[PDB]
Amino acid sequence: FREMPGGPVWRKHYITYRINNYTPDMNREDVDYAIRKAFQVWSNVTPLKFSKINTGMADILVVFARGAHGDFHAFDGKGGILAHAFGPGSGIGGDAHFDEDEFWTTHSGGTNLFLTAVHEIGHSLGLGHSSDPKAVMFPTYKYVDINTFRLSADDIRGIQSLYG
Amino acid sequence: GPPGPPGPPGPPGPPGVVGEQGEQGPPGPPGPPGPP
Amino acid sequence: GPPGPPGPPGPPGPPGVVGEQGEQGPPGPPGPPGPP
Amino acid sequence: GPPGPPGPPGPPGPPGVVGEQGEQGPPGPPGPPGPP
Ligand SMILES: [Ca+2]
Ligand SMILES: [Ca+2]
Ligand SMILES: [Ca+2]
Ligand SMILES: [Zn+2]
Ligand SMILES: [Zn+2]
Repeated sequence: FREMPGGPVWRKHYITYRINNYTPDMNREDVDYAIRKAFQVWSNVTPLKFSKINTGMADILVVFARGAHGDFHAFDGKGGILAHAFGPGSGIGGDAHFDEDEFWTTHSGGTNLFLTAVHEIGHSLGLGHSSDPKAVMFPTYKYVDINTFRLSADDIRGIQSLYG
Repeated sequence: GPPGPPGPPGPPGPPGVVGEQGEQGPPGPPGPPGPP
Repeated sequence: GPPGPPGPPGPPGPPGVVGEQGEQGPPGPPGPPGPP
Repeated sequence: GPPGPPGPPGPPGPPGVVGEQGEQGPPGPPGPPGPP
């Protein structure tokens, strides 16, 4: 089901993001590069353009939080929930929230922020889910060598059914 | 007077929350024996 | 009589399903060679 | 006319994703001592 049901999308190509706060698990420039490369995975395959901003309102807020954090999607200590997105739209729409009890990383150990951000930014773009274990929008993350990363064909089918 | 039509369909629901994190990898085998 | 205006725009969709469980971590590298 | 039925239920949202694959396995302990 590779697209949001009914499906909200962005009605413009120039999209913005803001990092609300940073995780203490990582270097600041590695949180930056994880989110920058996670947006690049999706701009490679659509008309969309993604820009970081440092004050005011953004289309997509990136947030680190733990436990209850102001929507009906409360986090839950180490393990269990590691993140949640919201679909395209105003205010809380588009926003990607990540759990701070988890240990965020650049690498194969811990919790790989780039790979998680590809799925939850994928929902911030209006993706559904694939039913194939090879897909990034599948209901299962697998660790894959981030240095050689590719979308699956069913993820490219999904995002190209919403944009272009 | 006659009732009006049904409303538009509701907005889509929010996306699902991430599931349980994988368990820590098994510890490695003991290293090779000491040299003579 | 005149037919009414439409009803309100439907209740929002229920939230998406919670994720399943992470695959277990890859096994550790073999240890360093033992003491002489 | 009366203001209509309150609209069809919205589409239920797309799911989670299993939490990140398990940690690296710890490197094994150093090997057993060499031959006397
Ligand atoms: Ca937003
Ligand atoms: Ca958690
Ligand atoms: Ca943390
Ligand atoms: Zn939230
Ligand atoms: Zn999902």
